[PDB]
Amino acid sequence: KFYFIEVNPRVQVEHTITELITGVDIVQAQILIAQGKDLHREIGLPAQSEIPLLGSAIQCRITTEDPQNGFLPDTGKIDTYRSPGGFGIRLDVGNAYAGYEVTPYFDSLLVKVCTFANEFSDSVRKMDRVLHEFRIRGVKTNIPFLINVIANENFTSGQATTTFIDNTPSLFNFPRLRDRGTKTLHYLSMI
Amino acid sequence: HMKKLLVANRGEIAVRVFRACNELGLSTVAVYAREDEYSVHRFKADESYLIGQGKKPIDAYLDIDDIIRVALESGADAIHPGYGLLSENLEFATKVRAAGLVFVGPELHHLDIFGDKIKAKAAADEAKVPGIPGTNGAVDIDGALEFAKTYGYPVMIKAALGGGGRGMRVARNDAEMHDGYARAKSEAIGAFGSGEIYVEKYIENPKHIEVQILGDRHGNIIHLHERDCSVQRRNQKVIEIAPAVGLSPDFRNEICEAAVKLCKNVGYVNAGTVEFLVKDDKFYFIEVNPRVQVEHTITELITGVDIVQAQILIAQGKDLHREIGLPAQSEIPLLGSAIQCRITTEDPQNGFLPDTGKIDTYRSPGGFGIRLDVGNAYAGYEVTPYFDSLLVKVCTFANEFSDSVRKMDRVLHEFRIRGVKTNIPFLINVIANENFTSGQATTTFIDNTPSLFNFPRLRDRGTKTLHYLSMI
Amino acid sequence: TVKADLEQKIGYEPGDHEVISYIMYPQVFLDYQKMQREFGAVTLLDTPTFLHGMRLNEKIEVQIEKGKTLSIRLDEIGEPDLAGNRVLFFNLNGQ
Amino acid sequence: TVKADLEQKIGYEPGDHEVISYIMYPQVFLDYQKMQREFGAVTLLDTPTFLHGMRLNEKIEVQIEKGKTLSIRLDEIGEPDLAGNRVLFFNLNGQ
Ligand SMILES: CC(=O)SCCNC(=O)CCNC(=O)[C@H](O)C(C)(C)COP(=O)(O)OP(=O)(O)OC[C@H]1O[C@@H](n2cnc3c(N)ncnc32)[C@H](O)[C@@H]1OP(=O)(O)O
Ligand SMILES: Nc1ncnc2c1ncn2[C@@H]1O[C@H](COP(=O)(O)OP(=O)(O)O)[C@@H](O)[C@H]1O
Ligand SMILES: [Mg+2]
Ligand SMILES: [Mg+2]
Repeated sequence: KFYFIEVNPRVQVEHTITELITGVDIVQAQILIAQGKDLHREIGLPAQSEIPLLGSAIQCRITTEDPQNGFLPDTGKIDTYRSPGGFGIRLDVGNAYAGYEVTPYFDSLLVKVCTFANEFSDSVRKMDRVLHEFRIRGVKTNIPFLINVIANENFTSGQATTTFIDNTPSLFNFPRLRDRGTKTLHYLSMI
Repeated sequence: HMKKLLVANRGEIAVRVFRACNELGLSTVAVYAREDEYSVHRFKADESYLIGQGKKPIDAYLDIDDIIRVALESGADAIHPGYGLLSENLEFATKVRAAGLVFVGPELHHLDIFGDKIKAKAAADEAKVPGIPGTNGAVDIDGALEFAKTYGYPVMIKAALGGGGRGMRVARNDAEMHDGYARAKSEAIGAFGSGEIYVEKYIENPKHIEVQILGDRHGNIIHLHERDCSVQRRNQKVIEIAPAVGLSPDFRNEICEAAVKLCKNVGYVNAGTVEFLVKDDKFYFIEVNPRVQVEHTITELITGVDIVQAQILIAQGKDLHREIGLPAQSEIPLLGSAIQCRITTEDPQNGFLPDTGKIDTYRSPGGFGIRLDVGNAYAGYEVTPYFDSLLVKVCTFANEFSDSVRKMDRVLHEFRIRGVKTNIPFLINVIANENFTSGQATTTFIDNTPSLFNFPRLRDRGTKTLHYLSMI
Repeated sequence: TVKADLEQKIGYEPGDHEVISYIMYPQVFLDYQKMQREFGAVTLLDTPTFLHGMRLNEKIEVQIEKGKTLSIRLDEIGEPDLAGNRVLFFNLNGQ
Repeated sequence: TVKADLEQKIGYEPGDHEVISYIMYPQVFLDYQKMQREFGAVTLLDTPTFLHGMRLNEKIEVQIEKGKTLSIRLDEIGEPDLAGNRVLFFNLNGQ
């Protein structure tokens, strides 16, 4: 039983996964429609039953919210930034480069990463690989929280609800990270 | 049984196999020479070990015994060689399988039947695959002249071992084959010792078609699809597209079925690539690559199949359809088209010689339909003349080929590498060409087009301003 | 009781040796744990690097664990600002 | 005749003003063209920046074009090496 709750009259943050699973450039089609062009005559989009479903996709927003600090948006200087890549990985970076000073003025978002695959389990595995490969140091991120949500069996089954995060306290248990390079550089600079 | 894997390679392909192994839940082991101590792939793995101490940093990656020793000491269950170096080396495969380590590759029988083009052509003709007419086996200079006389002109000089500008000359007029034979034999004995040459009937304006083949130990052999690599400079590929949009679908299906029947005849396993030369609805076998190619990424994008993950799991001895999840041959989809451009340090204003030096700027694009497989191209990286010129290969994929072309143009204009000269203006010129966009580009398309070598003046005003400010 | 209190302090479950060291040297063990949380395992450094730090344009290698070697190069030591902080331009693992 | 000679020396087709500037001051124009290839349009710089360069921690803005303003900050000046080269740690456009 579905019910209407809202319509957002805008392009959304989560349009990237729709682009990945449909093959349709949403922003390009938006601009072409703003040029007064037909969807099927000049843009070239097919009819309704010919729209392809190219596998499944997962979007994770990596922000400066610190899940060990009640998801407060952290600020400071990004001294390290390494972004992953390869097959099935889509990156939409904001302001997350090395040397960037994160300000409390704008939103907490650092980088949007989208993972697409023909099978949802492969998408979950590649998203976990991305979240472990991702390295943002000098500021706190929600990456361990995203890893905990990815590893949950409700997420992988796809039966997560809006109360899934609140009902699961195990998502807020975070393993200790050694971070030996930062500590070694700090000690070397101090001495 | 398999839980740790060593990569006997470097650069971008090592990172690709590391990502595939991490997605497959396996631990990773990297190897690196002393001169590759700042390579990205060293720090992308769980364990990294120095190999080939005291040697030149091309022989260190070719050091079979050191790689075997590192794999045994680190407790790596398997070895993935990537492409190049020891990927097609049969001695490396013998030592890996004899030491008790799984070799991510085809069988040793495939290794020697595809290590030289004479036995590959023999397997192709006994597989009833239409090959290219030419001399049979090891012929000498007099046999070269004999084939040039009866079969006519033009002919192509090709050695059995290697290629890609190594022992591959041309002959269109008399008394050219003698010095071509001498040069090809000298290049052969420079690298692999005495190597036989077979003279080939040269083709005017051919199209180069590669077919990617995935086969397991259970005998299930499927082709993902084919890719067109005809855009070539001095017979070296620069831009690869997938699928061949300039060919009719039934012809491409027939070429793929021919490659499937050849690989089924030789009982092929793991990942491999069958190369063809194509002219007016007639294809001719050339060679089989018994490994993964540099341009497997466009095949992955247009098929949705992770080639490296599949070949790791095939090395784990799993079935292609029940265990991997790959569908039937007819159920393999075609997700639009994709274009791969390799951004290297070859400076097109200086005869495509690879530039060296420090990279002071690196900005990479992203967004919809962009795939990045970076090597060592970060800011602050000092480019050495020891290794390959490749910085980062970037693939753009879309539903339509024109959208892929315009996305690739956007990527190449968005890309910024300062400090070393790149082939990006040459790639921009090739992308902008009308033959490439139509997709009917041939092997001689670059050499017959002088307009691809005219480059607009770039006023890098940030670099000039910083240089003047530092000077003052 | 002291095991539970130490787990409350150091943030993880301690071994019997850690509990015993907390019993024998309470302030010293806590200061050592704070130094471990701030500077990491400094025992893996060589003694000249441990004592005198790092020279300009020096190249050192630190083996944190088996198969993991940190390539550290100090390229430039910045001048102190008005707040008294100096920026050290390190080259860690090529970056 | 002199326009074809000038086109080879400067690498592009010269205007009428460039040709007539090459007649009067042939060495000065070619030295100006060489400086244009190395340092670019230094005429857009502010005069204290044109004559004295940059101070440490100074932040300047250079408008090279309409809608394009380079944000240049000098963070640190390196010590000269054995080759006599200094490394200047700039912050161009945030990077
Ligand atoms: C290609 C992929 O699939 S990458 C996926 C995850 N990455 C890996 O599995 C291999 C690299 N491993 C790591 O970077 C870390 O050890 C992780 C991800 C396991 C987590 O460890 P952390 O607690 O967060 O930091 P750690 O204590 O290990 O720091 C050690 C440093 O040595 C680096 N390092 C990691 N692997 C190696 C290596 N084989 N050789 C040398 N240095 C290495 C790390 O990057 C890290 O430097 P950093 O500060 O820039 O991040
Ligand atoms: N007889 C021929 N006619 C036309 N082109 C040829 C002929 N033989 C080889 N070539 C060209 O030489 C290139 C190298 O082929 P191949 O030997 O398969 O690769 P490699 O040299 O990397 O081993 C191919 O792209 C092909 O276009
Ligand atoms: Mg809403
Ligand atoms: Mg070949």
